[PDB]
Amino acid sequence: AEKRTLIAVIADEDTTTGLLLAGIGQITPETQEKNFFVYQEGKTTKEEITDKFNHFTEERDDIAILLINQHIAENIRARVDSFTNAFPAILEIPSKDHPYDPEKDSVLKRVRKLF
Amino acid sequence: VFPTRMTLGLMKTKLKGANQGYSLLKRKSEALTKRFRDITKRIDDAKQKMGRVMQTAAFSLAEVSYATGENIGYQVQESVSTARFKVRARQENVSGVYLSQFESYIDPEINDFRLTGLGRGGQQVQRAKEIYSRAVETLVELASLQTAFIILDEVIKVTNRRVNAIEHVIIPRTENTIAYINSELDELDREEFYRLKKVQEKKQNETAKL
Amino acid sequence: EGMTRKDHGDVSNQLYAKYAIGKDAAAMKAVVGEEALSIEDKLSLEFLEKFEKTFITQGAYEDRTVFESLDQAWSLLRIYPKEMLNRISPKILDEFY
Amino acid sequence: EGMTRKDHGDVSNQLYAKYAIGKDAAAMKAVVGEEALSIEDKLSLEFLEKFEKTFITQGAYEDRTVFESLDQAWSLLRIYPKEMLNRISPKILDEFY
Amino acid sequence: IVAAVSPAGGDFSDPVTTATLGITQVFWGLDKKLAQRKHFPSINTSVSYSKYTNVLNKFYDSNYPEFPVLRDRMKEILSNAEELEQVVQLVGKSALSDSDKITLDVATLIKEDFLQQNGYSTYDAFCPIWKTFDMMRAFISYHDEAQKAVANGANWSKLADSTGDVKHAVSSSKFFEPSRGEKEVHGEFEKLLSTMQERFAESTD
Amino acid sequence: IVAAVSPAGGDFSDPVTTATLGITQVFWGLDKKLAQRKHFPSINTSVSYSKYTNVLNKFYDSNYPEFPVLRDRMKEILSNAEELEQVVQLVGKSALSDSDKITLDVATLIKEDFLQQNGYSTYDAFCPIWKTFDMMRAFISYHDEAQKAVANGANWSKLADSTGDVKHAVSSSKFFEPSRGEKEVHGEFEKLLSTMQERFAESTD
Repeated sequence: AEKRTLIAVIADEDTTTGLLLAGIGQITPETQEKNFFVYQEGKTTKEEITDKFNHFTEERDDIAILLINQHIAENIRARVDSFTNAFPAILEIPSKDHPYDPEKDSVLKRVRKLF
Repeated sequence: VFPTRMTLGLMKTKLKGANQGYSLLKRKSEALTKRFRDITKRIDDAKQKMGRVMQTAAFSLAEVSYATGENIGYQVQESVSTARFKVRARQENVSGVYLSQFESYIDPEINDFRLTGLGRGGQQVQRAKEIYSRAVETLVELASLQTAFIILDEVIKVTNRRVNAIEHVIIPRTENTIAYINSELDELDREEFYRLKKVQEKKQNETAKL
Repeated sequence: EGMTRKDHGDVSNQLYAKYAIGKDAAAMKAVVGEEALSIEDKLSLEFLEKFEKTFITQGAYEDRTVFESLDQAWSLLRIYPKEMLNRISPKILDEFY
Repeated sequence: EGMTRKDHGDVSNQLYAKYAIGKDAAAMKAVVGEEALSIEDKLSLEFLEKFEKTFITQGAYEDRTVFESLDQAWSLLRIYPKEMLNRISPKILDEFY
Repeated sequence: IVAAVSPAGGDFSDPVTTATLGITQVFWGLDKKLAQRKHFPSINTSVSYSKYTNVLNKFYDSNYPEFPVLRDRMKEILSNAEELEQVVQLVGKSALSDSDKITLDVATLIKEDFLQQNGYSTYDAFCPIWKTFDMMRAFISYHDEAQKAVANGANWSKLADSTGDVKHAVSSSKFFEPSRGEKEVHGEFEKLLSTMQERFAESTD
Repeated sequence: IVAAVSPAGGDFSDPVTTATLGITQVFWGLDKKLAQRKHFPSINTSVSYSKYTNVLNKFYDSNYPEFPVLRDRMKEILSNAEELEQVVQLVGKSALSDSDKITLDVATLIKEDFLQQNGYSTYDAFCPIWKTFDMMRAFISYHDEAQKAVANGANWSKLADSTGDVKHAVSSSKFFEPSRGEKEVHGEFEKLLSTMQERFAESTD
């Protein structure tokens, strides 16, 4: 059933600038807040990513697919590991300026156990 | 206290139904395990390809933004107030369960915004969004399978638990109750015929004597 | 010998295995669905209905022999490929395919 | 006539079929869980507990007329829609539900 | 000779019911669980049998018989509805095919219009052989039209919504009695085929 | 007259147990699985009943006792403990909530404290209805405080660890002699209401 068409993006200013340039999300006027989180290396707090991820994952039921980087999700892996619901779905991708690793996937760890 | 008569006929249909449901749950658990394995490989392959494809577009957008000479992400983030590429929720029955699917829809409401007006410098900002707009579709279509893979991985534990519990708890109560009910009904049925035959033999032996 | 062929047991073994696989695929097809069934389960499910309505089905005054039942089993087993039958020899399988 | 309505057995047949559907939905939902139960099975399961704890619960010296028992059975029977019941006529069911 | 039987020996498989069922030639099912849902008499298609159907099919088929073709598909639809109902509650439903759902929906309407009866009325307890054969032929033609339309590509809700008033008129045509025309056949059954053909053609596309 | 019955071959369908249980008005239960835990005879509501329990609870509950409310709620929780254990064994503990786990722990604590008659230090002494009324009121207050505390936000391990010495002190209450400060109310059971209120107040915030 169609109950969401919003796409969330959790990445740096370059990936969020390119994804916002091509178009994956926007700012909805019904909530009065943006649908993306701009992250900075050594500039933003670690609690803001967990608050934006918890507010986008638990305080909103209109997001279809929410992307999150493994580097920004590494500091919030405790709060991101507690979420297992597919509404909205969480897809772990490699962050820019870092190497890809399959061990940083939260869905791959629970999906690997009891396959 | 328990019912002795008419219990094996009632327990036989539950034993046959559990015997068919155990094989059906085993086959559905095997197909869900194979689909969970194929989705487990395709999620890693699409995650790696979406990771490299996102890293190439992020490197090209960072090279275009660094080659421009200004913060295009600040005006691009404030100038964005609507999305162009969206998704539609739909239920897809695959392997006997409801999976989450995403269908990409292109609407002509969110076009390129007038935020590049530096003359020749707007061409790299236009080409970067022109490359990222085609680059985002492979990341969305590759990332759409995670909702179905999480649902299959969530259903595989319940199918694996029900396939073991339904096969474990089904047979022994109806088998022991049916065997005890038939074992008591056999001697309980034979005892009246033995007492009637002994009464008829005692009546014939008493009638034969004087 | 002289009234029945030697491939009656080999064709009856593959026909019984295809009938059991069609009987399992018929009940598993409803639980699995039309878009989640196996490739051999569809041909075995069609071979169960075709073999059930072609080999089991017969009139009250319709006489049959071992050659007619062996030709009907080879005609009903002709829908399956050569790589799905291993309970018969290659000469009798390729000769009466 | 004059001491009971004509629609007494019609609500009793739908109440007995709803009680048997609630017992079969509870027995089928007891083994596997909340997967084999339908929308009518949950309404029959809640109607079996509400009817078993509402109509069966009474005093030892209390008395009631047939109109109060038919009104309580008609009020307790309003837990399922009219599109999933077939043990009563539509004329008597449309007038009193 | 119509004689009722009931087991009293302490089991359903006693020698009295086995000898009475073995010596008999006609089978008429009756279940206490199926009778509680307002479907008395609930006959069983697996335990029902008739030996005089071949001899009666010559004279009855000689006059106007179509009972055999809709009767075999009705018994196969009842057995498929019982197998799907037992496999659905046994295994647990998380999805349903349109072919089994159409056979279960046709078996529910055939069990409601055919199994549902009473012994105190004439409107819903009296039906002629030509009207019952036309209703069973209309239900078998609707089941074959739904199965043929489902194979060409269509949904179950689009097939039921494509049928619409045809199943409501065929299901609602069991409460009337013969009071029109100059014979047992009525004009309401012949007009349902033309609307059923257009509803089957519109339900497919 | 209190006479116990036993089977002739291991089954309870004999005429001695059926005639003695049918002719009698009060029944005493017995669990084979509960007897392995040293809780024989253990039965709350599933294998025993009493017709004179209403007049006995009304006559003895007039001045001194309040046994009817805690006996009704304890009989309802003991009746729901079998369905909670069967649903937890069949489906699992993921579908169950914290109220079924708190009622399952209260049924195991009340069944172990009431059904258990063999001690570990000495034989059990006499206990009146006033002594068991404090344990049933402490178990009903602990189950009501545990069930009401989980509604406002509270962990099950924090409340089960917040109980602590109440379960160990409630188990050793039957080994001590009666009349340790009062005949109807005891001083040991009074601290469990204040400790359950302090643990319920600390578990909420």
